[PDB]
Amino acid sequence: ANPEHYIKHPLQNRWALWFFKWQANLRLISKFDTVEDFWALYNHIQLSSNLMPGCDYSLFKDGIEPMWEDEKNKRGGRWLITLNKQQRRSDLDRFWLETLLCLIGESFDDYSDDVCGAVVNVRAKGDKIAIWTTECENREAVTHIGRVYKERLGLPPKIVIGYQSHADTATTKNRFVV
Amino acid sequence: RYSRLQLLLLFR
Ligand SMILES: [Cl-]
Repeated sequence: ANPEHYIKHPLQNRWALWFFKWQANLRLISKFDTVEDFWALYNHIQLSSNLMPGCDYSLFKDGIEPMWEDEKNKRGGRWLITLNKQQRRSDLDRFWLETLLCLIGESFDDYSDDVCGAVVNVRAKGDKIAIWTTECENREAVTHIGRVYKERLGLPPKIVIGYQSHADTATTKNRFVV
Repeated sequence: RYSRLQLLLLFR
């Protein structure tokens, strides 16, 4: 039966979508905490592939700013996916959507609590996507998140991805690899 | 809470 009042399906966490065009240029677009509200937001906004050079989207848990200096990010780091310039057409939007689904779906088992959010950088040199985690020394969590994320994106067996601490990016060698 | 399948199922 189609009810007169449809009840949405609540997500484990509330999420906030951000847009970058330094801390002046950040802008909170929208927040959501149901699956249906996620889809309504995703359906309405521009694809990452259609953004201007130097823009970012970020999706982070409610109350975490998408910046190194936030308390949940300070000690953390990121699993970085680097795309080449040709991959903008074939892979960018596809990888970004799947990243969003890994986040809102809590796809990393017990270690989804370590996940702070994700960022996509739209750049002329080549696009970048990253999952940001809260603590770079949580080796078991960082390792599990990396393996699952890489395999969810369907990245070639040949290529390796790397985890950088935000500390080493701020002063970059890989702290972990999968 | 939700599998990948369930998230997509709820895109209407
Ligand atoms: Cl994919």
